[PDB]
Amino acid sequence: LIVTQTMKGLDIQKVAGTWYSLAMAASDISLLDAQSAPLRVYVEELKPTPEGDLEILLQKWENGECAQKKIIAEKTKIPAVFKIDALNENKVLVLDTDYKKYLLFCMENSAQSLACQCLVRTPEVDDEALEKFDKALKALPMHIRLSFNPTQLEEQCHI
Amino acid sequence: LIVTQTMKGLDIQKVAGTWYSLAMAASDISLLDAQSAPLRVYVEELKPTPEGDLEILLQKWENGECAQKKIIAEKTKIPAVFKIDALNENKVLVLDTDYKKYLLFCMENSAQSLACQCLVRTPEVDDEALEKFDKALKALPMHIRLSFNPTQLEEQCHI
Ligand SMILES: CCCCNc1ccc(C(=O)OCCN(C)C)cc1
Ligand SMILES: CCCCNc1ccc(C(=O)OCCN(C)C)cc1
Repeated sequence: LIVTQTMKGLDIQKVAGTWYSLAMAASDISLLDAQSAPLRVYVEELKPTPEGDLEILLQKWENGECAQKKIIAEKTKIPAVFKIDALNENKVLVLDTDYKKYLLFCMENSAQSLACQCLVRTPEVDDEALEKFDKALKALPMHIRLSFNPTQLEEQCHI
Repeated sequence: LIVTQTMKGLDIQKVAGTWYSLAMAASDISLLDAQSAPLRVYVEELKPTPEGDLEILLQKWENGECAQKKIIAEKTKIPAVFKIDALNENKVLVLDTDYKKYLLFCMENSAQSLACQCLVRTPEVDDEALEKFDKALKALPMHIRLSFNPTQLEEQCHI
């Protein structure tokens, strides 16, 4: 209920597969500043379950190393909106996707912390996907933005 | 010779005084990511010498603490262009300023490392100064952008 762009007509099954975290942004610098910042997460693959939950594979820098992680985001009554079981509840929103090239999502908590990423299908700089991302962000109050080049995208934890 | 926007008609004497580093961007993430990143520098005051050199007072996080620093940027034959005596030579460029509200500058080295800041006169979020900054940046290949809120701007090293 900060983010108010969601994608109409979302077919979750078609976001399945390989993704690249091409750009990220967050509402506070410390959500992304360091390599082990809480929301510095690199997406690897999306696996929707037949029941419509979303399994997420990614990487994080945690213990001085690049570690694998698996998250499950459970479906809500809103197709573009999912829920992650954390200590405090955390909504995931799909803002926009064309399935075959890019996907924009944000994660936020119910009571002013927010992070969004531009996911792309391949290790290339997609200018217009980043345009769509920047348009979606201009509303939101972001204070850090990160972008990765094709070299880093082919590296674990984008080193 | 990456940055090709400079300000025509620059009167260096009139940038004198109090500035706030409202936003920064850099060509590589590690130039700004951590609190002690090499180019995470917060500008405090500009002091042009009568001879047209530029003294710069600022703060940096260095030794686990917010430390004062003084730099002098020496004039060149180009009024919007200055030079800092480092190990390797480092050009400072004034892209644009209206003297009384904002100033945009970049620093770069002669052989693909680059950082730019939006300096403002007061601890307020100046939307159009940030617009001008974002327009100036769209050309350049930046990969990290940081923005500070009025609270942090009134704090040493923007904590
Ligand atoms: C279309 C859905 C893409 C969403 N991908 C996501 C990626 C990461 C997260 C997420 O919550 O990661 C941060 C928590 N880590 C540190 C345990 C949540 C969703
Ligand atoms: C209009 C001129 C404003 C320029 N202000 C500047 C601020 C900082 C620097 C600069 O070089 O700072 C980084 C080097 N530190 C870590 C020793 C260079 C110029």
